[PDB]
Amino acid sequence: PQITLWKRPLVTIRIGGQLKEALLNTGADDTVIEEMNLPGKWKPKMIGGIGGFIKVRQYDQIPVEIAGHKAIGTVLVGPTPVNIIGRNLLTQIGATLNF
Amino acid sequence: PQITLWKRPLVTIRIGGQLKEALLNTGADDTVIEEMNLPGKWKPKMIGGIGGFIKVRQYDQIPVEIAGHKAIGTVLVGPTPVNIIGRNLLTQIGATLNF
Ligand SMILES: CC[C@H](C)[C@@H]1NC(=O)[C@@H](NC(=O)[C@@H]2Cc3ccc(cc3)OCCCCC(=O)N[C@@H](C(C)C)C(=O)N2)Cc2ccc(cc2)OCCCNC1=O
Repeated sequence: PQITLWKRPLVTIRIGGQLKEALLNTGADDTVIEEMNLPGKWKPKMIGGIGGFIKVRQYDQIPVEIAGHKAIGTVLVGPTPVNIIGRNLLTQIGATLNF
Repeated sequence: PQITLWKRPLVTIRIGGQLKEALLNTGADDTVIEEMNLPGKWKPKMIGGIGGFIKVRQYDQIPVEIAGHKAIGTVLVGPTPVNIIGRNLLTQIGATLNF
């Protein structure tokens, strides 16, 4: 599909058995999802945004379906006002920027 | 052009007559450029993201050429980690997400 940018490019994703709304984010190296009691082993990580760094839990090889497209990779969990799908998963669904 | 996402989608822009590298960020409502001098009057504003808020200088109706495409809109100037082209200007150059 094609998504314009008049508004935030929010789409439905499925992770850990739950459906959530997430932002297709070309400005994010990583995928960060709002605090979720996700099971599995994790490693601590710090990621930086416009205002500074925040602590997140890094989970590997997590299946994540994006608008019906299956992906699997690293998902970071932490306090974020919006669920973010980063380039690590956007590449998996063959997403591009076009103009 | 069609840009894949294995790497950060950085492109060269010209703003205020100067060249800079900036990130095409579909996850940003606004455009934020590193501290620099820009013609005209600016208004103090605050913008947020991961890590919290930062103080910026809001300049309106600023011409920005993004990899050959023209845009004229709001540019926030402040201590951002990287130069960011947000949806306000991405829409102007006709950029869309495709997958
Ligand atoms: C998940 C973030 C990701 C790890 C990070 N990218 C951003 O934070 C990028 N910003 C974003 O992804 C956020 C996403 C977001 C969207 C809506 C949000 C919060 C966060 O709701 C509240 C704020 C709404 C206003 C907004 O759109 N803020 C933008 C900002 C650039 C204007 C923002 O921070 N977008 C910008 C950036 C910052 C630092 C960068 C590279 C790029 O280099 C540091 C190392 C790599 N970091 C990243 O890739």
